[PDB]
Amino acid sequence: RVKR
Amino acid sequence: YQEPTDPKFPQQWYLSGVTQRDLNVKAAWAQGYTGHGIVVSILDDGIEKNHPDLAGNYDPGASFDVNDQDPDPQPRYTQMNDNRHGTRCAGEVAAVANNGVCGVGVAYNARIGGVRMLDGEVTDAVEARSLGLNPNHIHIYSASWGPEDDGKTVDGPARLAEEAFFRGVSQGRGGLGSIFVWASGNGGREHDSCNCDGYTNSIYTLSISSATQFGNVPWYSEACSSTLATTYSSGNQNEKQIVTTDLRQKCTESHTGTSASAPLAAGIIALTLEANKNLTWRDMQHLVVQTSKPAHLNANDWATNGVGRKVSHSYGYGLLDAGAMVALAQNWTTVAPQRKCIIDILTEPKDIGKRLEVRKTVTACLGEPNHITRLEHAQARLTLSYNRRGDLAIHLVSPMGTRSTLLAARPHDYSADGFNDWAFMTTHSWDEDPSGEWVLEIENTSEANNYGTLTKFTLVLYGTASGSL
Amino acid sequence: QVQLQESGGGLVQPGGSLTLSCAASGFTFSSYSMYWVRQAPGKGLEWVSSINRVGSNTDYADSVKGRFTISRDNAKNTLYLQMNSLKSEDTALYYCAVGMYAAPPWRGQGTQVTV
Ligand SMILES: *[C@@H]1O[C@H](CO)[C@@H](O)[C@H](O)[C@H]1NC(C)=O
Ligand SMILES: *[C@@H]1O[C@H](CO)[C@@H](O)[C@H](O)[C@H]1NC(C)=O
Ligand SMILES: [Ca+2]
Ligand SMILES: [Ca+2]
Ligand SMILES: [Ca+2]
Ligand code: NA
Repeated sequence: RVKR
Repeated sequence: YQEPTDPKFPQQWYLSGVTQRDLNVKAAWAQGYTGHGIVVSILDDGIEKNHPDLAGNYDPGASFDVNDQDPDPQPRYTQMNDNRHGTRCAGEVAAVANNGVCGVGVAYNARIGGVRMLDGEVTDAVEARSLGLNPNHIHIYSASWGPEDDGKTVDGPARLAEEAFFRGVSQGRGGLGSIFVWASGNGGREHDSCNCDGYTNSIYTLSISSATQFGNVPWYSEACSSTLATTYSSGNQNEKQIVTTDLRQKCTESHTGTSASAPLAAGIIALTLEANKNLTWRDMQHLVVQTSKPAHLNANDWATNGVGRKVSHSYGYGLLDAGAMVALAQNWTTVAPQRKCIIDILTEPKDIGKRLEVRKTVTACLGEPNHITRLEHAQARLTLSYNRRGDLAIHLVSPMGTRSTLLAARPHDYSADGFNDWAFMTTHSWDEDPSGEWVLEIENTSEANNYGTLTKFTLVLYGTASGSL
Repeated sequence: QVQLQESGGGLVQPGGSLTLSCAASGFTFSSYSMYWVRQAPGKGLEWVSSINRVGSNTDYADSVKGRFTISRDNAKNTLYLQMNSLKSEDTALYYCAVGMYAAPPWRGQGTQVTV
């Protein structure tokens, strides 16, 4: 999961 | 009402604009709505709970550290400030007003929490524990994260997180339903599609996209049919950015991406909840569809749908309007319970070839308890194999003629995995009558001799039964 | 009725070769792309190879690249998989299908190969  | 005296409030162009190019938050504030009584939680890498512009609104009850399993969501400090993302999001929602520090949050009298959950293995259980935290206390959850935005991933919530979403909307807020607010994605330069992201693509989340200061589609923006609405965020080098709280008790003017858009939307939703605490999770999405403005947002794909609303794959129904949200909330009658109508379309698998079209006339469960005459969300659940996934483009046309792009070509996506019962979602036929002929279009956008097979198409309609529009 | 029947499976020494066959009936065989997928003990379905309708385009999973050859004879309503340099890792039930995620009758009963 990547931060936006 | 007095406009905020905070030093950087003037640099908060998206709030303090007199250009008529803003979120129209002041109109809400002057109606007396600043977020009092509402509780918002940031699910991210932590929150600097002792930040001078957050401490005053910090709520330990809206907070937890899921990564280290303790009640304290303080970000882990490192040399390069890797864990600043949550703190920046929190200030947008609820930075304290009139305290001489930084700027102000959209809902500067709301209480703000953080769930530290990205700074560890992000397992299915970790996601579920975050989404499901204290749901009769936390009203609104803001999540600015998702599957990799590389333009070739297809991924969504696994079983526990899916369960937490459903429990949220079914049980949350005494049964009114948790409000889940999501950033639509930053994969624009990889031509990513936010329908390949099962969090944004969920009917349970309000997926929010971005617009630049001058009303353009930002470079990082992903287009898809599941996006509901837009808030301002960062753009090119000539355009201003978001002003918020930063790690180590600082102030930044350089907060960027759809991660800045989702929290501004959560703050506007908090104002809206204060104006009508009885709103259900579906009420909130109705208010967004009814009040969001296309005006002054530039896109190449604005289309009018079946009930006369302008819709874009870049912006959904357009820019959130805080004043209009709150004004309508005050007099809003709650909508009838959600109905769900499922229609299996295929009797035989279909070769895809250069272009495949599947047409089916549906009654939308006429004569049954799940009869729908007024659509909310629609899903096409597809199972297909193809030799190069990214060369597919997929459209869905409603009986009233509204064409949703379920999937645009993704040039980086060379996967051979196809789609396995993947639910593509569109918001673009909201309030239409769904009875009549639907058309699914699948096409090979490449010159190459690509090939494959559609083995399942399930049309899923959500909505209510009501009068004629 | 629609039927896909797999054959040619069996025991083989590692480093050996097998040729699998899949006969099709009940539908126009040339109307569909075709797939070989395999399920190994205690493991999920794995796509192995694929071919378009006339046989002019073919694809292979990375794990079988350079060892397997998929082909079809449309007149004879049959799909083949020629397997070479078989490894222990290749032991599975091997299925014939018109789609990777197809279920019976559009996926076959399978044929066991053992290395
Ligand atoms: C919310 O419900 C209460 C309980 O009946 C009612 O008194 C109140 O007027 C409602 N609020 C709105 C926004 O109508
Ligand atoms: C909407 O509700 C507000 C708050 O009670 C009220 O003052 C206003 O008159 C209402 N508008 C109507 C009924 O048109
Ligand atoms: Ca901690
Ligand atoms: Ca402040
Ligand atoms: Ca994405
Ligand atoms: Na959503």
